[PDB]
Amino acid sequence: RVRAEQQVASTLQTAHEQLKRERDAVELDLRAHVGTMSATLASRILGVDL
Amino acid sequence: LAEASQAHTKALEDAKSEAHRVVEEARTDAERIAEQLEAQADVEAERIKM
Repeated sequence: RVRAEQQVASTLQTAHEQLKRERDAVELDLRAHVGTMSATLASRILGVDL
Repeated sequence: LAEASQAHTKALEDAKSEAHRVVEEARTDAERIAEQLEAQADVEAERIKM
């Protein structure tokens, strides 16, 4: 038991920082797609392409 | 007294034989219990891995 849970705690120690790296790596990627979402949101609020 | 002495030695040897027959089942169920415990080991590990 104690072996398994301490080593899965180690796997958590690794995966937390790994996934946080993935997150702050995609954080800069998503910013490229914000413009189209903004434009379409405005278009749906108003009802014209502009 | 002859009969009593021979009956004593007969009962003594049968008692030792029965002691052996009993510790046989003892060690057999002991290895079986150890096996059950080692078996519980892997499933209790996987229940934490998952």
